[PDB]
Amino acid sequence: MVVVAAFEGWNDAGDAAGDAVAHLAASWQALPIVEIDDEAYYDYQVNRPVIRQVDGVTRELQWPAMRISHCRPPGSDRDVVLMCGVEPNMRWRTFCDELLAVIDKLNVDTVVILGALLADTPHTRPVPVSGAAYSAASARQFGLQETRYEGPTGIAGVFQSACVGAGIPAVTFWAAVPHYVSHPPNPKATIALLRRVEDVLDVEVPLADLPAQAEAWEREITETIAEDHELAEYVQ
Amino acid sequence: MVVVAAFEGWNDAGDAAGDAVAHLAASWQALPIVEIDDEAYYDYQVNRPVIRQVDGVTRELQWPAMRISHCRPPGSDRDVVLMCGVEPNMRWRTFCDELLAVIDKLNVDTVVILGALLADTPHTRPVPVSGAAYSAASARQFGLQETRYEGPTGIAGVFQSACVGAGIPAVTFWAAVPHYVSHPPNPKATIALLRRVEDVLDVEVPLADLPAQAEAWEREITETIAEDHELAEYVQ
Amino acid sequence: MVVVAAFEGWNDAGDAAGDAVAHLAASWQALPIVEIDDEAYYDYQVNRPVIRQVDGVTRELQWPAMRISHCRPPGSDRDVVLMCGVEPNMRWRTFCDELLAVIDKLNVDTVVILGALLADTPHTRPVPVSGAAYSAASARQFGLQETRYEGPTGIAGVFQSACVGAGIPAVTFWAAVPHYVSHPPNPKATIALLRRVEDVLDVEVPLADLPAQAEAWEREITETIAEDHELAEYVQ
Repeated sequence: MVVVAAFEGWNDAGDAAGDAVAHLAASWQALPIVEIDDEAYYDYQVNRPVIRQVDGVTRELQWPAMRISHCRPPGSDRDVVLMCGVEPNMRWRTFCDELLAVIDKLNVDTVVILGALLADTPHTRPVPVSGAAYSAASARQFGLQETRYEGPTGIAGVFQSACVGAGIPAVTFWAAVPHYVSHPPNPKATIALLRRVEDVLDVEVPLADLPAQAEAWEREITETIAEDHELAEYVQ
Repeated sequence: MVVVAAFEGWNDAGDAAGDAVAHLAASWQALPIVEIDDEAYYDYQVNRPVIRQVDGVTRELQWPAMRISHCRPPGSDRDVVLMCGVEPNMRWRTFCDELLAVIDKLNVDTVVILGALLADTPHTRPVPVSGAAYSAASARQFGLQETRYEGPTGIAGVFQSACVGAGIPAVTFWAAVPHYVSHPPNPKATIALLRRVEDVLDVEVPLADLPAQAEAWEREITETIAEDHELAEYVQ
Repeated sequence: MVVVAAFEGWNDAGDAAGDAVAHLAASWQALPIVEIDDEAYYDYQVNRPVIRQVDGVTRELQWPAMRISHCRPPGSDRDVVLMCGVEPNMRWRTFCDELLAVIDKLNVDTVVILGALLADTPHTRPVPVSGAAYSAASARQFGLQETRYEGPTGIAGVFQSACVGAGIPAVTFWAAVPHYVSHPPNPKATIALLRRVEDVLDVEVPLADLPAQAEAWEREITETIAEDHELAEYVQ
């Protein structure tokens, strides 16, 4: 099989990577199989659970977790295993070992981790993509890389590194979102990340209505443009 | 028996619920019995311990914990078990199971969880109270409810939900504190919460000098103004 | 043996204590022996690991931890055991028990914990030092003490207290750094802390180039006198 994973919060800005995986799961109608709920991994003041209360009674309680679901794009015999959920607060090493065990039983060939970061970049020009891979040969996609060559990492980079150590090829892509538009209905970068998924897994992914949403997005950010304009700086 | 519990920090604003339970324990002279100290539940950078040092030496070290004490209002037949302490950072599920075991041994009939939140509300008019209960028949006290009908919860709501699942009747009340006066000597809401305690447990609670403190409080907030009849805004 | 320990983050401001221990380890060429890596102690969103990536590939992954190394100052025949690393987020009690086991195997006589805090104090006058010790006689170095006589503590104070309880003499010193110059290249307080280390352990520490760096530091803060005022205020 093959994996596309994405982690919320720190490792995802504008919800680009989360939305990317969401879009795959919608398009190809993914089947839930495994959910990693363990309280060994989660600080619940940081990642609070979600309550749903109606007419004086709670009707639903939702705990932070890692959702793993399964997929088959219509033409292909690539199974695609999707992973999505919040970045745990603890026991990362064992969290990664767990995911690897899932990987092992499902006979996964390749892992692709999507993420997104805030950078100094125009919204009126393409999405910069950065990342890392399992070797210098695999960096065929990159000579250079992401905002931190040295510095703090998240679960994306760790897990990536846990795969490489485990001997599974693994690549992470990071989409650069303009810091001034941080609100998380961003489709532009989601597109960009999805295309990287095509590139690694070699199966076409239907973008559907995303371009329309991107073009509407980009126009209606240029909408708020009375004298507020560090753009020249950024554009070049 | 019967429980009144309250959790600090997120679930308590103005220290209204904490002060409510404090006031019960003072009034009825509660006897400490159980203290849940476990380091399985607490992130100590978030909830730091309190040191006491005198003349070059530490004389006391105080660890965050859950204090459980016992009570008997004088006229009353009924034991009141009080719970007070900071909201754990982790293993909520097992934390709640633990409390339930305490509940089981002590044969508790009913649980009442107090909390308080910051809202848009005048300080010159009554305290809005919201919450949830074990059945819609029991929401007699409420048609409509708390700031998040859907959204992130705290230990109050979880524990509440753990009681309901365990088959113990449980109700939570949330007092609405004006965000502009957040400093935590608030008596007004404490009163309000206490009255909800009367309503559920049906034992009168002596308020003593709380009204005096409330009226002094309310007058001395109406004292501090220029430019800022924002309160006229919340006339409505 | 004898210990000099220092903890990062909360307990070290200006990187005074960290730099102090660093300077000892450089000067006396300390030998790494033990590294406490355990994921029982660390919340990894708070203390993130450090990635190093070069030309599309990660080349290094560095996990937060407690480094313990060994030392023998040249004249002396006492071993100095150095400890340095970030303040854990959890299981402090067991973290301290662990360190104590190290202490036990190494037959440690005395522990000295260095720290630093932001205070209202001039940069043009000496470094105020505060702290606590194992007894009132031991406070010969202090009648009086730390910013928090009562209030929240860190791992420094806890560990200190764990040593005292274990029967090992232990002293903590806290250097007062001017809040307005917080940037962590401060040598002034590092000197001060180092001198306290001399005082307890009675072995001279070569300061090397530190004074030069301190006087340069102090002159080039007095250099930026465009805004700053209220000199007199702190000056007494």
